[PDB]
Amino acid sequence: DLFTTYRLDLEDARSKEREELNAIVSSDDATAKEKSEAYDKMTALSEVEGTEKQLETLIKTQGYEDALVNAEGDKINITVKSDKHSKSKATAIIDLVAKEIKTMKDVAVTFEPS
Amino acid sequence: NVAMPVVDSENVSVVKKFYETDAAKEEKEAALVTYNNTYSLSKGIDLAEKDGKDFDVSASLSGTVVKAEKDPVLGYVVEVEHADGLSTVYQSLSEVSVEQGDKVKQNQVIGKSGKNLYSEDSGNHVHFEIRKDGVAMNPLNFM
Repeated sequence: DLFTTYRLDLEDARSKEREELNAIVSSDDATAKEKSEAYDKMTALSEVEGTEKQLETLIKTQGYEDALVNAEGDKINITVKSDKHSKSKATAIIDLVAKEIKTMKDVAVTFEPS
Repeated sequence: NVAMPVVDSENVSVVKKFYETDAAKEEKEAALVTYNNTYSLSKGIDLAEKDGKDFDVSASLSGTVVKAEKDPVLGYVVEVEHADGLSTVYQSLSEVSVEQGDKVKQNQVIGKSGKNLYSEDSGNHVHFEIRKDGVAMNPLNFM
């Protein structure tokens, strides 16, 4: 499932950072300032994951049996499960990303067919 | 003093605007750029001749060229840096008249208009952007 593998390997991206940060925080040769900066990053990442979660939720809320949001970067990538797709649909989606985010540079919605 | 980046400024019209949320929908819809199944925001404006046809792409206000090249997605792209964080961008070119490092003067021609993945219809067009410290702004607010 082109969608579902999109999800799975975004979660690997995320599982590998989670892992790399923890590598530092449990190491001897990292200073307690260095160890904290790592923690800070884990925290920030989790915040990101919780907003992605809300946007997917709000998005599935108008049709869309599934949604996948990557808000990490400057450009926010959105993947949705849809056979139908239009300039109309995209705006409805973009519209509500704007309303939950300023700081927002570009948005890219992909409607992936089942 | 921001130059419309087209030598012949008649017959060349803006076919796509800079996407503004908090703007009428359907003009938002006309500010989307798209390829295959995916839609994105227009970060600049798109210029083009009625009927479609190529044409020369003049620099907007002058300065040094930071980038010139083909991008598989964007066609031919040139970037020109300017004073205090400003830069302009020209994409979907069919070719380029300069190389990185070239000093350029406003209204100095560069490559003609072209196509890239985002072309809808039969092309061609130029994509133009203005950026303050890398952030894109509505180029029409400078014209």
